[PDB]
Amino acid sequence: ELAKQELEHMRKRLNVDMNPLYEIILQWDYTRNSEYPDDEPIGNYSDVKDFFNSPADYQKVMKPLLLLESWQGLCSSRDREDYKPFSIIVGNRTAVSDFYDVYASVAKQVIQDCGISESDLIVMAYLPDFRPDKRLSSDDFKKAQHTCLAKVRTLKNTKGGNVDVTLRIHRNHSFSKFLTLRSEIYCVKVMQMTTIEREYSTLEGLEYYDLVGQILQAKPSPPVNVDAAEIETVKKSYKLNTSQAEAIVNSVSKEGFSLIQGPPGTGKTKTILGIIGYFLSTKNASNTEQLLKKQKILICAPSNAAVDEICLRLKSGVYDKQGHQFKPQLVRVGRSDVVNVAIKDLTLEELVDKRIGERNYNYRNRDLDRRNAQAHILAVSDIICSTLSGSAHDVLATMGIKFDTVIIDEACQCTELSSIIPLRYGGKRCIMVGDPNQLPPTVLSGAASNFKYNQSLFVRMEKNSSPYLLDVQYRMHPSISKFPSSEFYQGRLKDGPGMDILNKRPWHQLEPLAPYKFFDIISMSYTNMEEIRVAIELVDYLFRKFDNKIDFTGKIGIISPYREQMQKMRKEFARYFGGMINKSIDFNTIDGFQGQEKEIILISCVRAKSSVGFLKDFRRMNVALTRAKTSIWVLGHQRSLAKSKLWRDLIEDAKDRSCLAYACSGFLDPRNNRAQSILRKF
Ligand SMILES: Nc1ncnc2c1ncn2[C@@H]1O[C@H](COP(=O)(O)OP(=O)(O)O)[C@@H](O)[C@H]1O
Ligand SMILES: [Mg+2]
Repeated sequence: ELAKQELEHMRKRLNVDMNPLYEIILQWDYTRNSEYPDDEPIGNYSDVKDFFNSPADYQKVMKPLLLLESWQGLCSSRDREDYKPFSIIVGNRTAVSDFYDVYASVAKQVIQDCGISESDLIVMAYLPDFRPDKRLSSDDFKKAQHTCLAKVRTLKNTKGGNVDVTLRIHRNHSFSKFLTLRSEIYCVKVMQMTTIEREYSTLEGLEYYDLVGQILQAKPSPPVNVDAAEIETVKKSYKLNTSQAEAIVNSVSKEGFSLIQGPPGTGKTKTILGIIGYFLSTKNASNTEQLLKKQKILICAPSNAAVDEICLRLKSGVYDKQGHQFKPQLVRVGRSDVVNVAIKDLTLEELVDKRIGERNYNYRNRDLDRRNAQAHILAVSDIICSTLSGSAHDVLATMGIKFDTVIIDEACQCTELSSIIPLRYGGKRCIMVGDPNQLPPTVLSGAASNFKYNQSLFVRMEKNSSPYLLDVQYRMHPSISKFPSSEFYQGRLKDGPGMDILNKRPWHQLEPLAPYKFFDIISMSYTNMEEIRVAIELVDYLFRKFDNKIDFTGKIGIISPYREQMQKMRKEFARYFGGMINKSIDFNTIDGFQGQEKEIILISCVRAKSSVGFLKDFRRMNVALTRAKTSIWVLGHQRSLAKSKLWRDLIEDAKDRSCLAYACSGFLDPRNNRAQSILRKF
């Protein structure tokens, strides 16, 4: 009929009560030494299921895991973050629901120096025997008998450079006996609560989300049928390959979820730029004038860096279905992490500054002018970019706009609740673009990740549906892409034209500095010195032969599965080469290197159980083998690796392709008889 319940469900999704969240957290014990926030039985926790039966089912599983990760956030800040303590003078209190709101005062300089805002959780402690003689730290709070968590509710600047604070605590907490009028109470920040609150909102409002069924069942919509001519038109107009054009036309033509799988270097972000232009132009091509809200598209990614990349790439405009550029109005919601004038000029705050000028350089007017400008800028916008978390910001929630279409880049690098946040504005189409063949996003709680909390929604949906695959890679030399294609993509991942020309390098003319080589080191620990020695000797040969012609600054990375090996690798490289290699070689584990790439990569394999185990090894090998563009030198002991199918496949593939070399310390030295004798007899 007439579904005014859309407005009612919108209202529910945007006004979830946070009090139940703080009913839990404000009864936690900051001093608790545990992986878990309380002593409830471990069986209250369970794995993220592949398939959920209802919103209540989802909430039963997911809420403990969200709170577990939040607990670990408290512990990590307590045990590492060295937040700076301060003190307050207590005033009156007011009972509200299951809470006390406690009023206090503190100097503005202290609020600034200690970085306190209305988003923060703090901890209070009673430390009557403290003397200013000593420096106070969060260790003093961790060891204190009497502590109490408090949520900063309100901060109001007063006349004398002071601030009126409202702190919220739990009614039940015995610490209120210390909060007598005019008492001095010591405090330290625990953590910012914004990210948690937004995820909790999504979790608890889930039943009202338009796409709740597809979420619970992790079931994207079925493909519809699309015109071949339309795909050809998009291919030509957007300068895309076939797989990219198919992914755009199919995913925009249907409602609900679509998954676009992009291996390394296959144009995930480029395809999103095509989605934006194609969506906006086909939507713009659908007795007094009616007033309509302007269609928008909401574009998100997990991190500030990924959002800024999209923003930067949109500044060259987007294109309509006929290939003509147009310049839609773009707003970046949320300040970025980095400083970039290109990104700054797109942020809502700067667009407001430019819209209102120096008129208010009187405070009533300044705030009003800013709010009117904000409303105008958002109303006339075509594209809103934000992080997933930032999509929940007040500035979007107060626009009165349905974002029926949401696009998510880097969609495998977020927890599930995070990917759902932007769907709260009536999301009926969600196109998620990601690479599932990488390590899952890092979470602080190992216990939570053992329950699969570290799994994206994309990955859960991939179990039930085949994504649109982007099948041409534009980064790696063909000798480097060959085995990843055959081993992980059925040989169907192609190279862009001229990958051999683009990635040809001068050292490729000197064996064994080839584009692709497995070095079988002829020689239950997690380190191997002989692999380090061979890595050093390869890089030394490279440098001796080429560093009077080529600047190796930023060109090399050395990775391994194991941190023990990389500690030893860095130590030996530092001893042998001294400070001269700092700017040339980055050292990390495979896991730590996931978002990085280099012209030259050396892998120290060291050595090679379950399905969870095989999955982590599959992801690590996908990552390791795609980090290099021009040269990848894989160092290992064949017998110590061949118990893994992945490594045995890699080694036998390399033999088949004549890309296996025998190595040992001294093998590049013709005068080293001891080494040439080891080699010769082989
Ligand atoms: N269809 C294409 N034709 C030519 N180059 C392409 C194509 N698609 C992607 N590329 C190139 O691939 C590289 C990575 O593109 P990008 O959109 O950053 O991919 P990803 O987001 O998947 O890392 C860029 O150099 C881009 O120009
Ligand atoms: Mg990208």
